[PDB]
Amino acid sequence: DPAWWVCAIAAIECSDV
Amino acid sequence: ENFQKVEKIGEGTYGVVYKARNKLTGEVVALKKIRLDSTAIREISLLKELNHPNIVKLLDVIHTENKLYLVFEFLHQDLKKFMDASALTGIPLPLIKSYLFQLLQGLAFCHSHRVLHRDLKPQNLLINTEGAIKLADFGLARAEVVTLWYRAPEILLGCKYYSTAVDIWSLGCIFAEMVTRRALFPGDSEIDQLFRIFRTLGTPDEVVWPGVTSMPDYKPSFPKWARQDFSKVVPPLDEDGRSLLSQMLHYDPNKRISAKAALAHPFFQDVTKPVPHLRL
Ligand SMILES: *CC(=O)Nc1ccc(NC(=O)C*)cc1
Ligand SMILES: [N]
Repeated sequence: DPAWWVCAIAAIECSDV
Repeated sequence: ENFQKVEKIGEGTYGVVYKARNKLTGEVVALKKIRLDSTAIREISLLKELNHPNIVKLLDVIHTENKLYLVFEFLHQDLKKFMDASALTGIPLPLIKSYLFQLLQGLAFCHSHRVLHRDLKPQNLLINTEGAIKLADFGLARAEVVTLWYRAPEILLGCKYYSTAVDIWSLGCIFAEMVTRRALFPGDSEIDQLFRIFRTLGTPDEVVWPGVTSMPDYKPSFPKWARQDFSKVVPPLDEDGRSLLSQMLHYDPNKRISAKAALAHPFFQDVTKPVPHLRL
C-alpha cells in the first residue's frame, strides 16, 4: 500500500487553484 | 476521506511548507511544494540514500505535472528563526558548540560520499526539541540573493571547481553569526560580498592563496586591505573557538580545514548535547 500522506498531496493539489 | 489534517506552515524562497497529520495514527510529516517551469530530481533524490542523524530524513520526491513535492520528517524550527528568537540573550555557547559539532558530523558524512550542499545557510538547518540540528534542502537550487552572505570566495571569483571546502566556509560564517548575533559578511552584491571578505580577512594575494590571481573574476584593481584581528571580529569567542573559525575561513580551499579534522579540534573536547534553552 502507498503511504498515508499520498492523500495529503492529493488534497494540496486539489486546493491549489 | 478527510482523515488527515493539512495546514500551510508558511515561508517562500523555493516553496510552501505544509504540516500533515494522520488523525487515526497521529503520524506527522512535512511537505514542501515547489513549482517548476529533470536535473533537479536527480540531485534532490540522492538525499533519500544519505541516512545520517544530522541530515533531514527525506521520505520521497514526487514530480507531478509541473510541481515537485518533497516529503520529509517534521522538525519544529529552523536555525535562522531560533537565532532571531535568541537575539536578545544569545544562544548559550554549549548549544552553539553542540550545533556546530553536529553540523560538522553531517558534512563529514556528506563529504565522505563526495556530496556537497553548496548553498548552506541558517534557513537550511532544522532543529528539534531534543537538541539535534540537521542539514536540509540539498539540491533545491537546481529546480542567489539570499545565499550570498555564506558563499566561499572561490565561488565569488568565478572558480569552476567546487570542493568540499565551500561547505566549510559557509558553516564558518554561520558559526560566527551564532556567536555575534550578526551576519559576518552581509554583502548586497557579488563584489560587495568579496570586498566585505577582503576588509576582514585581508585582500588575498598569491602568497596566501596560490592561483588566486588567475581566477576568472579576479581583478588586480581590487583594493588592498590588511587582515583584521579575529578578536575584534567574533568577540567574545574564546581562543580555541577563534582558532577553529580561522581555519574554517582560510582563503585557499586546500588549506581550509576538513569536516573530519574540525571534529578533533580542542574547541570541541568539552562538547555535550544540551536541549534548546528556548521552547523551540
Ligand atoms: C487517499 C485520499 O484521501 N486522497 C484524496 C483525494 C482527493 C482529495 N480531495 C480533492 O480532490 C478535492 C483528498 C484526498
Ligand atoms: N489557485
